Amino acid sequence: MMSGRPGRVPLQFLPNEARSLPPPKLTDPRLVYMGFLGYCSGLIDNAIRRRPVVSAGLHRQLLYVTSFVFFGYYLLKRQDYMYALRDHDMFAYVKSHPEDFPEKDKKTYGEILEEFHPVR
Amino acid sequence: IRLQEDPDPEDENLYEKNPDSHGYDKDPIVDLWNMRVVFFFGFSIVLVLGSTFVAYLPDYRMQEWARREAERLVKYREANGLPLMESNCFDPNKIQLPE
Amino acid sequence: LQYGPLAFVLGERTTRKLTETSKVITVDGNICSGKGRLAREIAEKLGLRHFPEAGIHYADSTTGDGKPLDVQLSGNCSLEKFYDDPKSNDGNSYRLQSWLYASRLLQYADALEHLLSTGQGVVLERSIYSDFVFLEAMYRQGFIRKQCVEHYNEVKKVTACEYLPPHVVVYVDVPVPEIQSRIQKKGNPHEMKITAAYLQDIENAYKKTFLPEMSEKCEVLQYSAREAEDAEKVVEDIEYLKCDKGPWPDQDDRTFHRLRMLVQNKLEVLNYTTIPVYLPEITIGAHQSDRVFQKFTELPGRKYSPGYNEDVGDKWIWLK
Amino acid sequence: MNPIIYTTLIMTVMSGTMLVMISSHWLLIWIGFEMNLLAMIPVLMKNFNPRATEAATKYFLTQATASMMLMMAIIINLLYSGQWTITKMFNPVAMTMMTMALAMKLGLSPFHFWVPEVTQGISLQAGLLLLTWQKLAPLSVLCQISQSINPNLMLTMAMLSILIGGWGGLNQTQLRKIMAYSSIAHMGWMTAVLPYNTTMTILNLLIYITMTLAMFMLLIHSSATTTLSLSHTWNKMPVITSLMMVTLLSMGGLPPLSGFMPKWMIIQEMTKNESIIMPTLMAMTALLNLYFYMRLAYSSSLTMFPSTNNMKMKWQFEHTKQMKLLPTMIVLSTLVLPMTPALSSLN
Amino acid sequence: LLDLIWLETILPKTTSFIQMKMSIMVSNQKGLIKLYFLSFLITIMISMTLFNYHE
Amino acid sequence: MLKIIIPTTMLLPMTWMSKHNMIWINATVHSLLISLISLSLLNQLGENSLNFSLTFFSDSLSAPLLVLTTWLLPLMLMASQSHLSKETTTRKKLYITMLILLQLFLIMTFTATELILFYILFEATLVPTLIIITRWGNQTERLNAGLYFLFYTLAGSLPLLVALVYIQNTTGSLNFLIIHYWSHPLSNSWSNIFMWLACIMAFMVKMPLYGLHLWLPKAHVEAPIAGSMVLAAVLLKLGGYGMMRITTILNPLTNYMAYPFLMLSMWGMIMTSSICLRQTDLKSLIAYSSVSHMALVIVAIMIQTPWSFMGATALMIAHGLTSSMLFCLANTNYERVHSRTMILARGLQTLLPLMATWWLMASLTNLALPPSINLIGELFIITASFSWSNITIILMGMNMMITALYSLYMLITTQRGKYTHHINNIKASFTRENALMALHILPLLLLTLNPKMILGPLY
Amino acid sequence: KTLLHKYSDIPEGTECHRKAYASTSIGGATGLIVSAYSIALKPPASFLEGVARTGRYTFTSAAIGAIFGLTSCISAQVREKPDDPLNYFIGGCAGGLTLGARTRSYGIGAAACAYMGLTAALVKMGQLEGWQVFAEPKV
Amino acid sequence: MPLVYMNIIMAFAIALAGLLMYRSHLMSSLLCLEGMMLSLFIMSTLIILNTHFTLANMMPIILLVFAACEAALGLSLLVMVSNTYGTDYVQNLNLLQC
Amino acid sequence: RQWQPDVEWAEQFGGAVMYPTKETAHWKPPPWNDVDPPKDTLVSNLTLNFGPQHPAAHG
Ligand SMILES: CCCCCCCCCCCCCCCCCC(=O)OC[C@H](COP(=O)(O)OCCN)OC(=O)CCCCCCCCCCCCCCCCC
Ligand SMILES: CCCCCCCCCCCCCCCCCC(=O)OC[C@H](COP(=O)(O)OCCN)OC(=O)CCCCCCCCCCCCCCCCC
Ligand SMILES: CCCCCCCCCCCCCCCCCC(=O)O[C@@H](COC(=O)CCCCCCCCCCCCCCC)COP(=O)(O)OC[C@H](O)CO
Ligand SMILES: Nc1nc2c(ncn2[C@@H]2O[C@H](COP(=O)(O)OP(=O)(O)OP(=O)(O)O)[C@@H](O)[C@H]2O)c(=O)[nH]1
Repeated sequence: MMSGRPGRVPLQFLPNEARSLPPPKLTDPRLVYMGFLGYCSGLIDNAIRRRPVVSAGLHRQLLYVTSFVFFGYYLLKRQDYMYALRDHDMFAYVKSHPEDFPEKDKKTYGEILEEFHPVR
Repeated sequence: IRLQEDPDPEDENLYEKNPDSHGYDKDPIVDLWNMRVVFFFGFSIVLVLGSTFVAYLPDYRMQEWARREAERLVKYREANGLPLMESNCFDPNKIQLPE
Repeated sequence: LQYGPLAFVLGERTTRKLTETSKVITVDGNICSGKGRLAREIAEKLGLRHFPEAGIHYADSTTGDGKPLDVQLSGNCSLEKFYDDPKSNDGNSYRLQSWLYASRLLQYADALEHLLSTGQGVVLERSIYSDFVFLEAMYRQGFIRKQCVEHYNEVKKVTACEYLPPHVVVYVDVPVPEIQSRIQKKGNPHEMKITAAYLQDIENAYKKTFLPEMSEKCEVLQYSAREAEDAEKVVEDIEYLKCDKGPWPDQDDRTFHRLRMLVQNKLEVLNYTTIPVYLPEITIGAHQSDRVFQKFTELPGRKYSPGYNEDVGDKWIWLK
Repeated sequence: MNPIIYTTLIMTVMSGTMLVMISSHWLLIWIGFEMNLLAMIPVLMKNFNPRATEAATKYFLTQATASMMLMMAIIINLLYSGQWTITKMFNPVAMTMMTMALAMKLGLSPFHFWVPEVTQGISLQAGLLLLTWQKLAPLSVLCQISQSINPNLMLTMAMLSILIGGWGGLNQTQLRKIMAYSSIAHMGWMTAVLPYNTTMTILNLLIYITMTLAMFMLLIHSSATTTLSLSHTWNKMPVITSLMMVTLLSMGGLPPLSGFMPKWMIIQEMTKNESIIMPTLMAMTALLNLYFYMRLAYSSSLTMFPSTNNMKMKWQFEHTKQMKLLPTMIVLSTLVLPMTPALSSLN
Repeated sequence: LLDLIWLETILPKTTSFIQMKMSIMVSNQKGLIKLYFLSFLITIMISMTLFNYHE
Repeated sequence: MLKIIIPTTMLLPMTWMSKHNMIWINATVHSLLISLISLSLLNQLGENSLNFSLTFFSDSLSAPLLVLTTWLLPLMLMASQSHLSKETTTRKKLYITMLILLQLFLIMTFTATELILFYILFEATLVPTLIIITRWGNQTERLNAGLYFLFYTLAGSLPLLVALVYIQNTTGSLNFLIIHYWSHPLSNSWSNIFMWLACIMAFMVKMPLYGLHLWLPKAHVEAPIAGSMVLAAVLLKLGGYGMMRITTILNPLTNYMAYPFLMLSMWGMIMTSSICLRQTDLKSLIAYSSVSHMALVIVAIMIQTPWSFMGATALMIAHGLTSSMLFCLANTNYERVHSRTMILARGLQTLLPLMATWWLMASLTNLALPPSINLIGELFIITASFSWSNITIILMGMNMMITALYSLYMLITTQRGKYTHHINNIKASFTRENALMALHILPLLLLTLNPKMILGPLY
Repeated sequence: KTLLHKYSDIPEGTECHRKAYASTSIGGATGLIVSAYSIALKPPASFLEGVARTGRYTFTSAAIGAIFGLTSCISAQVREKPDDPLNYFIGGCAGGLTLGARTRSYGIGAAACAYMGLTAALVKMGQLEGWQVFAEPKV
Repeated sequence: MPLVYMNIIMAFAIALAGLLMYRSHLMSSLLCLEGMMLSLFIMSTLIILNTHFTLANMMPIILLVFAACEAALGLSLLVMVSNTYGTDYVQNLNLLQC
Repeated sequence: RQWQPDVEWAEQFGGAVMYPTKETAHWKPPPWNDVDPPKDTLVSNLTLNFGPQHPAAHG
């Protein structure tokens, strides 16, 4: 699309302006889903290595969950950052082009004339 | 020999070992317990109890409620000599007819 | 530490470990010729590690506690049947050679792995390159079909090609009349049930075929029955011959790293022992394979990966 | 190959790809491509079989030719604009020549001929590298010149790619050939959305790349190259074929598996661009990929196949290689659809 | 005649046969690099030409 | 919902982490408990659809279907724990995983608030079903059946995806609420016709109209009993739910474009019901019977009449219980005889007298006798369609006559008549088989007292 | 696309001869491309078979375009309803019939009749309302 | 745009066709490769010297030092192909048919 | 029991080409180890005559 927006410093995962947004809440439904992946990401690890799937190396499953929820958290913060930034210049652009977004006058359904299609 | 495969297994009869089998599993004690749970939670809790539940929901679609307003609406309209149910639901005074 | 790629990087070579007595001197001979004894005699004299001749349950010995398990669970073949009635239609005749050759292949691999991990050579009875003589012997006597010949040769080609031919081969020569003398003295009723044509077919292929085509890439030791008692003689005979033949006096450390990498992966070494060639004698159907695999799975020790089976007592499985 | 020599050889191959993605001078891009070509032929040459010499040869002649034609797309653009930066290209035929050349590096139009053949001769692990790591650098240039690309050119190229990739996959029995044929098919999805917003291309790239590491690495652990060889794996490794089958539907792209992640957004995007016949053909012919996918699924885990007696030997021993990073590749390949809005981070 | 002589022939088998016939034609290359690169010459010649991709 | 969904998915670890032989016991007990919770959701406010959250909402059409799926879930476990008793625990547990994973998808499909969300799980039911047919199916053609079943609905569903995203680019959001409140006259133009074709053909493959029905005799026959029920009791109605919902932005165009499929369906029911009279396999008989009754529902929607939808929902759910029950009927004798040919197992009333009864109301319900919901469904559509055109009764009326002929034919040929002599491996019916059928027949008669819960949202 | 401009410039149902000539030229051009590809990936024994094969392929393609163009304009001419998509349908199916004649297989031509006739209405469908296959990037 | 640019442009074009028209010899085709990049070399020099792009004078040299460098591989794959088969013929370059 | 495919089903997927035709009626499946059969003797042991005209041959 942002690509080369006027100010995007390259290779900046979380630009300093992203902190002005509400950070993701610690028990975020999307974030805990990333935690779900971490549990799964260790679940096969016992499976493909031929180990007791439910209980074999709880540390590996613990590490898998812990890593995912962090990288998910930083991904989530940027995700909200871009979407807010996507909408931001969108909100400013329409006022930058007032004549080009002329919100129409509202005529109630009393005067609107739309034909009707009987069923038979 | 083509290959080494076991022939067609004999279709076991659950009654052959325990005639009191309920056709739910091999082990006699779980068969009785399987029979208990399938029935108990099949008819009493869901079929029987649920039927009384579903039979006794509150007013569905405000059905009797819809009837109730008709009576006063019926008594209102004919007493003062106005047609008991107007032809156009949306009052033509509100709308505008173009051209 | 394993030869995992880091091993070759930080300094673990193989040429340092190999020394003067770092050669695979296979020992062979006619049937019932005492080659197993003679192979053992060369073993303690030089200091060569001995590998007992692989049978049906050699792979059993490598895994778990050895404990040779059910034949139907650990090979689905019995050589005693081949002794009694070698024309059985169930295919147990060919199932010997296929499973035996795979057993020989595992023994050959573990021979090189020990050699490349300690430097001590290996004396092996009936190396993988001496398995084919039995097969055509079962082919010449009609015990197996010509398609059984093609599949085994194809397996031999796609497996033994990446397996270098041993330095020195040893054969104690015993003609058919002497073979008959030893077998009747043995006693085990199954091995009496042999045909002299089979014993004759063992020897000539071992002589007209085995010795020539391997002498090009090895130092052949054609030996009579007298030297079997004189096990001392072979000691200085192998020490005298320079062993300047075959691929061995040509490779470097990098090849030996490649060799140890493949042998360390035990599944790889025999990954081509089960080529999808649907031969009626060797193929096993879906239902039998599933149930037998189920029986194998519940066998103690093999339920999970080794060191992860709580049934044996592998404590800390929650943290291992 | 000496492992240290192999290690640095991959190091340059990534470096050449890295040079492409981190430079603006056209000439530096050609170096990144040539250096990558310079040190991947030996990777194919690791085993040194005459089949490998066959495939390693075929790759070089196509890839060397593509670099040369790409190189005139540099000089002609220089000849008609006096510029060296990667920007909106300033000459029509120069852009046509580069697109015609960059596509050959990937293979969408009959340029796709080398992709299956090259994959067959070379080893499985070297195949993995070819189908997943190289295919970043040519796409890296395209994402930067997409603004100047003739829209009515790759769309035919992408349509041809997805059509031929799916079409031939039905008749292939060698798992390497199926994998390469599917890559050609998915690469059609890559280029189809390219003239439009390229963020969806990156999402397709990332999703597909992680999706084929799982496919390949399970195949490596199976040590199988033919469908029958993969069929036998149910006996020794019944679960591995099961994860193979899970990848297969994500390979195909049926929701809720995240293999449908790329296709969905491609249709959504390309529908916003008043293009509705174009998505319909892609979704239609994408089913052709699913056909041989099911066939391989049917042989692998959905049914059972006659094993061999010697397979009982493999039961006793355990695999040695530690299938590095694989356990999360499968997870990040199937159940990722619910976390869809992450594509905003990609742009 | 209607259920599984024609209806299975109209949509299913015709589509299967169409995919059948052409998958033979798009998967029977002879492996000749000479033929491959000649096809490359055709595509590079045709693309820069009559389909007006040049402008 | 975030109320029934979690207990359903939390049931997934419950099957996985449970005792060896107790898997069936635990799964059956709590699956019935899930249904009991679903019984509550049946009540609906008069006009506004019951809304739970932004993602999920249930109207008076989803709720009658939603309870059926939850109530169905115990039945497959009951109906399938017989032939799979000789299987390993891991595969046994995996089978329970597949079924409840399927039932989870329907639960979130019928209650989806967004059409795109509706589509995602509408197709997602394909994966667990394909596993069920191919893996545990007991036949050779099941492989061909899986390909036929998968590709038929997927090839139809892809235009829906392209169609749905196009609506997104045109009319903003796509949830089932604002679509009905912001409806616009679909202008009659060639593009809109193809839009109409895309928005409809996907669902019409699911409830197979004549022609696009060749996957029913393949999928249903070769599938296992547990799979056989769902492919005929919920997923056929899955097209129905989409058809009711999506027919909100296609109604200046439905009237003109109804004709091609209407004649195909109306002739199809006479065609399909005729196929039954000369069938050979009992399972195919029931499967082909499903085509005819469902083809009636095709007509039911496309007339787009308050009565037409009213009998549509009643027919579909009454169809689901009946055809699933008959599929259990086919399974019971099939396990005991090990063949699906009808004439092989003649004269079974004399041997099994209760199975004679359970088959009697099974065929009687398929007869659509009054007041059984099958009648109150078919009869409702007859009246609405007759008002649409008078000649409809000539076709559909004759269908009822043809429906009777084969429906008693299966009862008479198998149960009635002289028993077959050489068969001697017939045992007394297990209390499981009899109890399974009771939980199919009593609910059907229980709803007969109150059709208000079965008449759908237009009520 | 000057060659395709010829077909578009000629109003359908009018100037049947020129529309027919444009149609067969489109078919001949496509016949050239496929034959050139065919001779490359499937080389013949010699040039005698080489010219024979490209002759067959071009003749079929040129013929199919010839009849379809002729039928399309003549049908719209006789019926005086050029905008009707059927005016391409009877041409597309007829073109499929000619394909069967060249292959001498009634089944192949009938299959070509159903498919080509449907697409012929569809391409007329696209030029009619607004449809674009390769749409310019707008968003 | 003068003829000196054009004449060598079709010099590449006939070279591009030459490499794409394998007769029997990959050695002959290989020899067509470096001639083809020589056309690139001369065009690079002609434009750069004409426009006095001072810093860009390095580029034509480094164009040689990679095209010639990869030409080592072009022989190296060839020098190995000619061993197993016995010739450089591309007719035998079809062992990988499947 | 549940039907399980035998080798007759396996041979359908066992060919080098999934859909055999007259053109592919002879395409042999690839070698299982991917090592194609090594070419026959291609040695170039040249024979040289170092004399008797050669001055080093000593006449
Ligand atoms: C999206 C739709 C679905 C898509 C995926 C569908 C996948 C299956 C589809 C069919 C696949 C083909 C047919 C079946 C193939 C079976 C493959 C296989 O290997 O089966 C046999 C195998 C034997 O089991 P084994 O490996 O010994 O492991 C047993 C468990 N230790 O079996 C196994 O290995 C089974 C392993 C089971 C592991 C179970 C782990 C349970 C974990 C539960 C965690 C609960 C946490 C609860 C927390 C509560 C509080 C929050
Ligand atoms: C409105 C404007 C246009 C008006 C005129 C109508 C359109 C142009 C004329 C019709 C074009 C489409 C019909 C097919 C033309 C090519 C026919 C052809 O090549 O026939 C030979 C051959 C088929 O026979 P074969 O399978 O080889 O069997 C015999 C083997 N000994 O061929 C083959 O084997 C090749 C593979 C099958 C054909 C592939 C598709 C070729 C055509 C692509 C679409 C062309 C569309 C042209 C018009 C739009 C674009 C300008
Ligand atoms: C297996 C075959 C298919 C099975 C049956 C499926 C149903 C048949 C119809 C399939 C239609 C697929 C595409 C529909 C997507 C939504 C289209 C829509 O909403 O309507 C558009 C209808 O527009 C179309 O052109 C839609 C596609 C029409 C048909 C052409 C392609 C479909 C047919 C061939 C592909 C599918 C067949 C399989 C091929 C292997 C409106 O856009 P517009 O054209 O008005 O755009 C604005 C402006 O006018 C500029 O365009
Ligand atoms: N098929 C097959 N049979 C083998 C193989 N190795 C050994 N045998 C069988 O092993 C059996 C015993 O061999 P003998 O040589 O008689 O054994 P022995 O009596 O201990 O005598 P020595 O081997 O000389 O020690 C014979 O039936 C052989 O055919 C092999 O690789 N393949």
